[PDB]
Amino acid sequence: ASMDKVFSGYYARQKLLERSDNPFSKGIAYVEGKLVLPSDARIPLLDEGFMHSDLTYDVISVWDGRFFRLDDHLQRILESCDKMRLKFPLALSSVKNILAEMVAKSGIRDAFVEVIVTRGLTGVRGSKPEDLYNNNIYLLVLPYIWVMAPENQLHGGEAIITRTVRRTPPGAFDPTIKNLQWGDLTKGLFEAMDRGATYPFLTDGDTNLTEGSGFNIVLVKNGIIYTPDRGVLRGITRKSVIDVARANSIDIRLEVVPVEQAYHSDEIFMCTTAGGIMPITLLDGQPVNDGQVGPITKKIWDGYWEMHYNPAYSFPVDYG
Amino acid sequence: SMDKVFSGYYARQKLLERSDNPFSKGIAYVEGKLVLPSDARIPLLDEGFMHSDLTYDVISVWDGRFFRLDDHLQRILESCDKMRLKFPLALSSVKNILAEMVAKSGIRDAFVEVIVTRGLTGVRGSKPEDLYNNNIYLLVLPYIWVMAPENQLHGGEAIITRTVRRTPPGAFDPTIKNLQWGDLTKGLFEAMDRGATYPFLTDGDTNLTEGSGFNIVLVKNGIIYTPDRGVLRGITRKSVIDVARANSIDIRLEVVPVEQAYHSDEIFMCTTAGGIMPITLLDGQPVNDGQVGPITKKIWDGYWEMHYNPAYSFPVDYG
Ligand SMILES: *Cc1c(COP(=O)(O)O)cnc(C)c1O
Ligand SMILES: [Cl-]
Ligand SMILES: [Cl-]
Ligand SMILES: [Cl-]
Ligand SMILES: [K+]
Ligand SMILES: [K+]
Ligand SMILES: [K+]
Ligand SMILES: [K+]
Ligand code: NA
Ligand code: NA
Repeated sequence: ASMDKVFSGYYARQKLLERSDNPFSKGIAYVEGKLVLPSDARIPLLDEGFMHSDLTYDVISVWDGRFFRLDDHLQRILESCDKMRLKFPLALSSVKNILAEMVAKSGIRDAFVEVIVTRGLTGVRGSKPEDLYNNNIYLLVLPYIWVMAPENQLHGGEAIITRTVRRTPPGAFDPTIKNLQWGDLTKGLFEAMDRGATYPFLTDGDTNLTEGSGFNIVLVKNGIIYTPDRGVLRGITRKSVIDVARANSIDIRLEVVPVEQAYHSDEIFMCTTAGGIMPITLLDGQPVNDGQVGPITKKIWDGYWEMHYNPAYSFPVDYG
Repeated sequence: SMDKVFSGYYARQKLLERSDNPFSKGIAYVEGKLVLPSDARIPLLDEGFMHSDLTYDVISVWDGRFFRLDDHLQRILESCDKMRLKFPLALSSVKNILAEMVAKSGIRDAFVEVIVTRGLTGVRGSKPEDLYNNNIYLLVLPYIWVMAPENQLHGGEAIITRTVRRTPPGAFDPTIKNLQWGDLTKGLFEAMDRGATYPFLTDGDTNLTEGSGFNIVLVKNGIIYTPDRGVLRGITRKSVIDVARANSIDIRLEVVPVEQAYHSDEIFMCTTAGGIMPITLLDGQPVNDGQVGPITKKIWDGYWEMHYNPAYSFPVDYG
């Protein structure tokens, strides 16, 4: 649907949420079998998710009371756990039920839902593999988080190609495993600050684009969509962009994307669960094309938000 | 001598193991309170967890003496500056608290960890001025060994990793000591899979870097070699350089090709959590004659001697 329809609905739902006297309207967490306010939630100091960031995670959205692509996200964090040699510690059916219960209890209709699986209390260094499967899980539901605020999506945002940092390469850490080892991405955020921009686009140092601080990067040139095929998370928002492109008969190329190409793009946008489809209209301080949000970006934008109401991709939470 | 130094540790350990003090198992300092490390808790929303947005350092106490504490605290300050963190206590205060914790525990041989995190406000969408309410956690445990003492007589088994390479400096500055161990942890598993213990990571560009919590040192034709870049500037490594200089042994901090590991006369690792740790098997083959070598032994001896030298150590008052 259109930006104005999507956002006006969000604003109405928010304003209602903000008037709520339910303390869980600010979020809810599940830690050691108990529901607690996120500010009160605590984890063991000795959890290896803290002591060596030895964890994977995933993030799902709820929009207008509808979970979006929950099955796809759960499959992804099962794959991440397998790649990490972590045993996912709950039945999938159990996690699905608990997450829906959390969202319902909060009353939050537009939510950010985070699932974290850590190595647990026994570190890898000095352990037998069979002693490394008592793994911990933490669940968190918050009001929907925007990597680009609604008001900013109308006009687009300001990016830089980073020059003080490059993406951690796959031979150091497999970027298809969604992880919280953000040392490169965090530095990119600071570089953007220092350079008067907001969004860092990290290279691989070998002249190609990868991803940013919590989003994939998409270029549009001569009617074709391009996005990096390696060095990045296989985003489910990106997956959804591919679906919308198919529905619209727009060619999309998953391939190596040289940095040079960003400087001649007709359109650029970022994509992620925490915000959706986020246009970029300034790059390294200069306009991207004419400086306007472009027509293919808008088609993708509208189709992406329509998927949030499509029963093939979403289901409603029962708030009771 | 591996006899004198270890035998003392074993006696001190045996005494500690019979202690009735609850803190003989360790002690932590969290939000101004002393608690057992198993009971210690951190906020879920701390960015040290939520984005591993932190630095840390580790200091030892050996035989009741802090080793090179001031060097470690200087390093932590440098790591905080590089990370844009504001170290949240006076150095005098942290020194006093750490000594108080060690004394309260009764532990004579200790692993002491200091962690500084970004705190509760994440970097994205934040003004820099709002990112300086940074958190600190302190932890004292019984001394941890990356190579157990009895194993140091024999040496350990290393591999040059082939499924992982070290995070490059352009992705994260390895001179900032950090807990983003994704490469190092995978190296530990690779070593497991290959029937070894210690992973030596490359840079992918044919040179050695460091391993999973230690620096790498080669010895060839009487000269010591260790990587200059891509690694933490270890304080154990610093101490190796001091001992080499005291013994008139040539030590070169330079790029060290992987190839050279396959021809070394001796190899050892170095770290606070274990000291000087010989490697006598590499990729399943003996290093030289498969014996702990003479230069390694001289470095080991000198390293432990420094723990009693007032220039490098001071005694904790256990009251
Ligand atoms: C989560 C994330 C993305 C986007 O993933 P989605 O599956 O679209 O939410 C992109 N890059 C990085 C580094 C991420 O952590
Ligand atoms: Cl998930
Ligand atoms: Cl620190
Ligand atoms: Cl320190
Ligand atoms: K997982
Ligand atoms: K698994
Ligand atoms: K620090
Ligand atoms: K600082
Ligand atoms: Na991520
Ligand atoms: Na480290």
